[PDB]
Amino acid sequence: LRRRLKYFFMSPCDKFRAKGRKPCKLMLQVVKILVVTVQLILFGLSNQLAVTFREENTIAFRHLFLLGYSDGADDTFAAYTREQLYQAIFHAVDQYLALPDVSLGRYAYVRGGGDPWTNGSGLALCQRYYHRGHVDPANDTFDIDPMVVTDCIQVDPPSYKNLTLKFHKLVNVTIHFRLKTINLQSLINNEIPDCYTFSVLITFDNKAHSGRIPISLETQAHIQECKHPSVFFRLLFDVVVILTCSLSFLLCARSLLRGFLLQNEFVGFMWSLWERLEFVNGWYILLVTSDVLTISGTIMKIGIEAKNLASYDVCSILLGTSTLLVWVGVIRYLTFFHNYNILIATLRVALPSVMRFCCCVAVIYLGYCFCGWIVLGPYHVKFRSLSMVSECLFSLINGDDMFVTFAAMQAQQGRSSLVWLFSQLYLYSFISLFIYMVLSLFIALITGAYDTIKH
Amino acid sequence: LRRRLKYFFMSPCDKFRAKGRKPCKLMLQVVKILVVTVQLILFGLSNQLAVTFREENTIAFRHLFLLGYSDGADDTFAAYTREQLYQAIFHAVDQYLALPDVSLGRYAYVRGGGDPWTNGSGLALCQRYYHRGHVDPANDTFDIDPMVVTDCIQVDPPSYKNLTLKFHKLVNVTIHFRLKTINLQSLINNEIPDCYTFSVLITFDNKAHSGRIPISLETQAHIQECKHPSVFFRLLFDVVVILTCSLSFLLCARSLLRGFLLQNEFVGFMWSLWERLEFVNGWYILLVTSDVLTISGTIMKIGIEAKNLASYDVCSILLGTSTLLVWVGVIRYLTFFHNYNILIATLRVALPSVMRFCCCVAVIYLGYCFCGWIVLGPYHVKFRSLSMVSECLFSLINGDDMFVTFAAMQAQQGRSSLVWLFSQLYLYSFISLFIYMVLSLFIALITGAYDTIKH
Amino acid sequence: LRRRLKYFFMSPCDKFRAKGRKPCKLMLQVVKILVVTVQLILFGLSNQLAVTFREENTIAFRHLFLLGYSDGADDTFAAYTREQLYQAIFHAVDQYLALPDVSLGRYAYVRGGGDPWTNGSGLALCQRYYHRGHVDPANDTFDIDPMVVTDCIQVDPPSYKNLTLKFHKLVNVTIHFRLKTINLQSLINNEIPDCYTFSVLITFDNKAHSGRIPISLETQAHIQECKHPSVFFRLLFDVVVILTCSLSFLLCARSLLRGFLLQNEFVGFMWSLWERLEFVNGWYILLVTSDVLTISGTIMKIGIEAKNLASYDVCSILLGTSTLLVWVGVIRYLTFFHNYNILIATLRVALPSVMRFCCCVAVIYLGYCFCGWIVLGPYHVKFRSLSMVSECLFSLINGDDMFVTFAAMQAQQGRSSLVWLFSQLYLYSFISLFIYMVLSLFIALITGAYDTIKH
Amino acid sequence: LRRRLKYFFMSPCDKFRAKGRKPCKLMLQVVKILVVTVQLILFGLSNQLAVTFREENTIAFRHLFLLGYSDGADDTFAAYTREQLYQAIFHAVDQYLALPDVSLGRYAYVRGGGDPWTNGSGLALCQRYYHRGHVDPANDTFDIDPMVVTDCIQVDPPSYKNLTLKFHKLVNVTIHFRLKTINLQSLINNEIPDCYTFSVLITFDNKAHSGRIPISLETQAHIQECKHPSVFFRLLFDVVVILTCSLSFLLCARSLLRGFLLQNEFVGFMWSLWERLEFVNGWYILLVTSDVLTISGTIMKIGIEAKNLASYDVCSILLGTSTLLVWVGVIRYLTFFHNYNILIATLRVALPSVMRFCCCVAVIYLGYCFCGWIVLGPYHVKFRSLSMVSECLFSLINGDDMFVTFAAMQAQQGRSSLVWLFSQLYLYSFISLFIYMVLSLFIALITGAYDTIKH
Ligand SMILES: CCCCCCCC(=O)OC[C@H](COP(=O)(O)O[C@@H]1[C@H](O)[C@H](OP(=O)(O)O)[C@@H](O)[C@H](OP(=O)(O)O)[C@H]1O)OC(=O)CCCCCCC
Ligand SMILES: CCCCCCCC(=O)OC[C@H](COP(=O)(O)O[C@@H]1[C@H](O)[C@H](OP(=O)(O)O)[C@@H](O)[C@H](OP(=O)(O)O)[C@H]1O)OC(=O)CCCCCCC
Ligand SMILES: CCCCCCCC(=O)OC[C@H](COP(=O)(O)O[C@@H]1[C@H](O)[C@H](OP(=O)(O)O)[C@@H](O)[C@H](OP(=O)(O)O)[C@H]1O)OC(=O)CCCCCCC
Ligand SMILES: CCCCCCCC(=O)OC[C@H](COP(=O)(O)O[C@@H]1[C@H](O)[C@H](OP(=O)(O)O)[C@@H](O)[C@H](OP(=O)(O)O)[C@H]1O)OC(=O)CCCCCCC
Ligand SMILES: CN(C)S(=O)(=O)c1ccc(S(=O)(=O)Nc2ccccc2N2CCN(c3ccc(Cl)cc3F)CC2)cc1
Repeated sequence: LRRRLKYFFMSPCDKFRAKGRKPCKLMLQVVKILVVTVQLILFGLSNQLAVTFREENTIAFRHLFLLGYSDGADDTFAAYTREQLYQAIFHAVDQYLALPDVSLGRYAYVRGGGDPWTNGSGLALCQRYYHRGHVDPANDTFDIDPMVVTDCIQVDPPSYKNLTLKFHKLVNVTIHFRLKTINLQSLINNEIPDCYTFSVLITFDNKAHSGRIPISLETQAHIQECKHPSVFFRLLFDVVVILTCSLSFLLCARSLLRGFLLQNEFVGFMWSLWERLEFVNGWYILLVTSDVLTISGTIMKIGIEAKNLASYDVCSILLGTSTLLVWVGVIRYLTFFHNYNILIATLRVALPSVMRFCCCVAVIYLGYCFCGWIVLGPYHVKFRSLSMVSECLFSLINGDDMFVTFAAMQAQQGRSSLVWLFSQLYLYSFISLFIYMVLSLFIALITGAYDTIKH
Repeated sequence: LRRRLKYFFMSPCDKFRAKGRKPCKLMLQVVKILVVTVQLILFGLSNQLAVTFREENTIAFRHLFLLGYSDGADDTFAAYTREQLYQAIFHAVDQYLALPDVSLGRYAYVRGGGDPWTNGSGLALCQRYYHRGHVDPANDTFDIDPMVVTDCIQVDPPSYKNLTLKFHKLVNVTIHFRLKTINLQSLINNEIPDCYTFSVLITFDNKAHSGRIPISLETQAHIQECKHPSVFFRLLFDVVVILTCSLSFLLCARSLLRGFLLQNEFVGFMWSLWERLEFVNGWYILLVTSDVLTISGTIMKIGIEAKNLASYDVCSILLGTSTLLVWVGVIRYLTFFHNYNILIATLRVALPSVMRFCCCVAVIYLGYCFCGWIVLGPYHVKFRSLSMVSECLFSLINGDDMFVTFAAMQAQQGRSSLVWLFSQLYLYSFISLFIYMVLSLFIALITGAYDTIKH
Repeated sequence: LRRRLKYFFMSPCDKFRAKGRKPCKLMLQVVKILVVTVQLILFGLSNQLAVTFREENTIAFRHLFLLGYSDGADDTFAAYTREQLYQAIFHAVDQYLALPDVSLGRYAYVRGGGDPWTNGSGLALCQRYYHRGHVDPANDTFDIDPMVVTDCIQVDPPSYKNLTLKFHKLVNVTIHFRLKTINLQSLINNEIPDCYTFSVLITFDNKAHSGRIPISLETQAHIQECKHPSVFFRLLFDVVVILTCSLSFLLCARSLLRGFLLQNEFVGFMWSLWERLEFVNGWYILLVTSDVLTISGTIMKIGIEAKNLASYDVCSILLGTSTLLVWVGVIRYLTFFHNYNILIATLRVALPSVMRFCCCVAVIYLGYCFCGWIVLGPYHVKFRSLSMVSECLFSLINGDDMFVTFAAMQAQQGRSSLVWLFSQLYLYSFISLFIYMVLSLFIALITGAYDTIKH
Repeated sequence: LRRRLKYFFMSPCDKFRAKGRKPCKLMLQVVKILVVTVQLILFGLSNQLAVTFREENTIAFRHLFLLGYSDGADDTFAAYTREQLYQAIFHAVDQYLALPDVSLGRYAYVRGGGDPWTNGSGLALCQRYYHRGHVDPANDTFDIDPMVVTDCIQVDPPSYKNLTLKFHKLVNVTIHFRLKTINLQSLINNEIPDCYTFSVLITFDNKAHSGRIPISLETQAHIQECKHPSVFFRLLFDVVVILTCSLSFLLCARSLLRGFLLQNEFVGFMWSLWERLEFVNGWYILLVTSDVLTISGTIMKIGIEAKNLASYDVCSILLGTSTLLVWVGVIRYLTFFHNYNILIATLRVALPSVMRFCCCVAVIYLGYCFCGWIVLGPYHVKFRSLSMVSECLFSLINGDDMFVTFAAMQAQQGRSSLVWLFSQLYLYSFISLFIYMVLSLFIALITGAYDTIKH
């Protein structure tokens, strides 16, 4: 039994010396790295084509339909007078009606198909306002029924000019229409072009009732297969990836089964559920997970190429994660050699103390996150949302973008002085505490762990 | 006595094992974290509504009243010819008179009400100039009485076109008016809209007499309750927060009282005002302070919701600080376990040596601050004020925004070469000294303190 | 033999004390630093003149030929309507025909000379489209022969106005022409001006068929000697550099030969190919390589000055690399003194363990590179290409540009939420792993190596 | 003798306990910090007034005289057609002639006074071109006499329209004129306004002959006292600063004299010029230097206030440096206490090894500086000059602005691929070597020095 256990933990070279066993798993891992990386790049070609089509069409829509739009102005684009708002609305509708004559793209109109369009209608121009809206700031009074009433005008593709906006109780104005186009660039990748439908929404938003009405354009893209097109290998490579990952999965499962059997034998021969886990190869769990992800991504990729699916983002995430895991998994064979295994050995020693330290640090970090989000968020562009606040604080801990964070508040030093002073205290205390105390101790834990495994 | 003292310092689990005492304080602390954080977010909704209303109205005013204004131009917006200045002034007044017909907001005029407005006047257009102002650069001479004379023209809401500016002795021109509006967006938060009065000040500033007259617009917002409005739970949650914090305050006060009594007994039984303080729980002082802040903020929040107060900024600071303290205070229960208490133990060991080190470092830091502020401030955008200089130097110590700091001075290398050379020496010496000597020693102090408490 | 070996490893001062040997190599090294640095600066003058001529002419071409072009707009410059595209094309051609009357430069036309120009033609205006291009998005159908057909119109320098673009199957439009000019600024450097031919390509690119057609201008510069010009020391300095480097090369080769002979004698007297290499001076290998590079660069520089060559970039790389190596090589004489040799001794001790550590780290780094490039590249401006991804990740490891990297993805939080969440996980995991674990261990290896050689 | 030597090195408290000596120097140092800092701020008021006047007038000149100028465009402002250049030149001259009617400032003309103006002339419009300039790129030939000929047109203040530019051999065009104005804002500081003369130079630069002619405006300001002006304490405070610094200088000189006498006695009683220097107080040398600088700056400040001098920059440098030294000098009294003297003790121990390390590091740093400056400077905005290259490399060592440095070269990846690859190698090697090897060893030296003096 001792000999078999000693053999179980031997390295591939040692196992070869003992039983002449071929290192099939190692060769499979190298081949997997190569083929999985190549597959990811090949998929990236199609993924890029789709993303580019959507984005470029959206930019073209912004230039075509938004009066006086220019690049980079999305965040500030707004109307400020009644005349400006009417001109923007009418320009959008007129450009919609003129699209076949002016656009560099080839678009087809879509009619009907449910709300907000009536049958035969291509464009819906809707204004939403309060049901009852008497507003008299001169007498400091108002009488409001806040139920929202929607009034829509339908425009057929080639009356809307009589639109009368109820400015004082207006909630918003929207323009809805759909356009069909063909992603011809796919021909460059030897793929059949797909048929895209873009749902275009233009919003003139008055929810703040502040005298400033921001204007935005958004699109939703739906991909469908075209009807019997005509155009005057990846399947085999995907099959090869499937077979390599399947063989790897089978071999790793066999190894895990043998490990479980040996663990059972060792426990039985002992005349704690921590020494048993020493028979479990975590690297093989990782390899099995990566094989599962790779095969799922490859099947999804085949489905997309066959035009049964269009979930490019999910497929890209699956294949990218599997590629990273495949590259990482080859470290399993460096664990047998001390000089090459510093990172993993240090991680194993350090992880418990690091997690215990994080227990204390996380409550402080979260307290700062919530305080900053709510107090500074209305005044500071970097504190708008909780995820943004976490990004800002994490970057500050690493010394990044610090003066700019201070300078964003300098405008409030004259306007809201108390908030400015609080922001000073908040930023100085956070940076000092986390860079000089917390991070130093974190690094000290890691380097001490390394010191214990140095020799 | 020994048994009672040993019981006093036992952990919640140990106290339970001894006397079966329930950990009421710990459960209260967890509940407090939850409810205080939720209350802060709920308050943030109303706070954001108010701040957004003010800011958006101000941006709309800039676009409405400043001729040729565009976003991002606030710092450089200026006039350079007499014709430009007259056109800007007249455009502001004309837009004020046209506001009801052109604006997307609904505004009401305000008349009279003291200086600078006469009774019945809505807009005051004032020019301020020297009492006597003979200026003859051709003969290198002047005769000035610098007493400022103000001349104002009053405009009623729906003669100012005859304004004649005394350019050569002009100090500034101001336009003052007030507008009333209603913050309707509060309806989305199930709140009754408030009535806002915006005091608008437009300044054409000639104090430098340099041929460039910067133009700015500023607003002051005053919030009042509207007169008998009509619109076709937070109070209970605030009450719950009050009760949780009150119970926590009472329990912590009881613990502090028992600690004081035990300290008195121990001192008396000894047949220095440093060993006595070992009977004082600093965490309970922190909890009492946080309870006081939370209750004050909650009362202020209730007052604001009832429309008796409008101090959003103070309330936000109170509630945010209390939220951070509540999150931090739960660390008290990790102090009983060495593996989880590294940060606090290191802080306690390190603080004295760190403060002594700061004694020496602070004088150097302040010397650099003053020197940079006065010598480089007129030439360097990052050295304009003392607080800005401290922000710049602190960021430099952390390696942030360094090349940009150097590059701001590169323009003076041809204009003011001596100042450029001095700035080179200043920046290089500061960065070298503080990053490589001071900060290294600071971190060494902290990690040495950690080394002493490692085991 | 022992005495000779002991003498071989003596320092220059010790060798002087032993045999009175003059330190010729050291003086040569100092002289080399001086002359090589001066030569590099003198070459930089001519290199700058050439680069400036090319760049400034290209900017002028962009302003002359691109309708409505402004600085900084290169990345977004595009057409969005048929009318815009036609106007841009015709403006480019009209400006080409008007160049002699409007341009501040003096340009000569080039005719014929092969494709795409016919004989006598100066400008070629070509449109490229699909051979068969029926596109019917209304019926979700198409019939395409993707073979590209090119149709070109030839314009002689002082019919193209009848150009009819096949928009629905258009691949791109190009404008090709060549202009000849003379780089007169070389007179300021006492050089004879060269004759430049600029090949100008203007591309209106429709390969995405997205309704947005980006417009770009690119130039290729060909330098030739002018025909018998008339204009109403560096050769000697280059000769001096050649002689200094040649003498240094000869002395270093002699030293290497003596070292090889001594190694042979020592091995023979021993009644492993690692102890023998201790007789090889790596510094002398470096010096020989630097001499070779310096001489090659100097010969190339002489050829360029004589106008036999025009390879400014290659010459600059040769001379710059040789200058860096010459400056570095003087450290050879600090190796004899422990206090001055910390860097080299630490490097020698640390290199093996560092390379072994890199073996493990590189696979993780590459996995992250590929995953980020393919998954995030279509959405993130910093992940467009593999080299850019490596630049971004390497900068992140050093704490640089981190918040901006996070913020680039914040736009997708509403559009592509799954990709945004993946980007969050990717960035947080990469930064945490590499800054806090990998880099800490790397630095620990280096400082431990230094600890071993401290005394 | 032993007792006297022991007393010599005593601390102020010990000297008080020994002989009851009053700590006059310490009180003087505190008073000096206060008064010198206040004096620096008071001077900063006047310094800011002067700098602001110059800068604002220059910006106004740019807006008045440069056709189509806007803020931030200085680096790219240029002409590209003959018509543009003529319009810019004529606009500048026309605005000069119209200045009294259009400008918001009050300016007086200056006539004559030597070259380039003739007597009675206010504006000089000069074109500079080659003496002989035949340029024929069509035949690849030229005939040039590069002697520069200047032709000037004189304009009196209220023929230049017939200007004919020799475009093909034009070197540049300049416009020179002077304007007199009065810095009235000084009244706000209770100072008499000065009389400024601005020398304005407008350059249309064609030295590159590239078809792009950059346009710039520069000013030189000369300050003079006005002739018998009329306007309808700092001298005493400056006197107080002088007296405090003089008393401090005298006391420090007395201390240095006593130290020298004691050193002589100790050496004589010994029946090396390193033990003798232990009798020299370096802090007192620093204090004497700071007193000298403070007094010089105060005398210069008095001269400027009296209007005998106008050297604001030199005075500001003197006073700022003296302020920093005064703040630093109070550390002398913390040297007597080990806990407060960590920084100085560590510096004293570390300096020799640090300087020896710098000997080796500096040659590598300089090699990189020269190589980068010459090879990358023409392509990279951050490598234009040697000082800029040093700024960039120093910032990179601290991890600052790294991705931007990489990204500046990404444009050459298609244009000049070899230079791009070299830049990749250069940047990666520099950053790796200096951040991970050099800086780590530097910090290790400093922290080891601290370790030696820890106890
Ligand atoms: C008796 C059990 C059931 C039958 C098992 C039959 C054999 C089978 O399945 O794989 C054997 C090897 C496995 O290849 P591989 O997994 O690389 O090899 C095993 C591992 O090295 C394992 O160590 P760890 O990796 O550390 O767990 C070791 O304990 C095993 O020795 P042991 O056998 O003495 O226990 C090896 O057989 O693979 C081939 O030799 C070709 C694979 C197919 C190639 C197809 C090409 C078209
Ligand atoms: C005799 C003194 C006056 C009368 C005191 C009567 C009791 C009273 O007030 O609180 C008792 C506990 C306190 O709860 P809590 O404060 O969590 O518990 C105490 C702490 O654990 C304290 O340790 P530190 O936290 O380290 O200071 C410990 O010394 C005390 O033991 P001791 O008693 O032997 O000294 C505990 O009683 O709380 C409840 O059991 C429910 C509270 C109300 C819940 C209302 C629900 C609606
Ligand atoms: C017998 C072998 C063949 C004949 C060799 C004849 C001599 C010859 O070539 O160079 C001698 C020195 C070399 O100058 P240099 O190379 O500086 O000097 C040698 C090195 O110091 C070497 O040590 P490393 O540098 O550590 O390898 C050392 O072992 C040699 O001693 P050794 O001789 O006992 O072995 C030295 O001669 O150079 C001149 O003295 C002037 C050079 C020309 C100046 C021209 C001015 C216009
Ligand atoms: C016999 C030598 C010539 C005559 C010297 C006469 C005395 C004179 O000049 O200063 C004495 C002190 C000096 O003040 P101060 O310099 O602060 O005091 C000296 C220092 O503490 C010195 O130590 P270090 O600072 O470490 O070098 C110490 O050795 C001297 O002791 P010693 O005398 O036993 O050597 C002290 O006298 O200053 C005043 O007591 C008022 C100053 C004027 C205030 C004016 C107010 C309007
Ligand atoms: C940046 N690192 C510390 S570095 O990468 O290790 C390094 C890089 C370059 C050089 S240098 O010698 O070429 N010169 C140099 C060039 C450009 C800017 C600064 C310098 N030095 C100025 C002197 N400074 C110094 C001296 C004594 C002490 Cl007590 C403390 C100090 F900080 C060290 C920096 C050395 C190290």
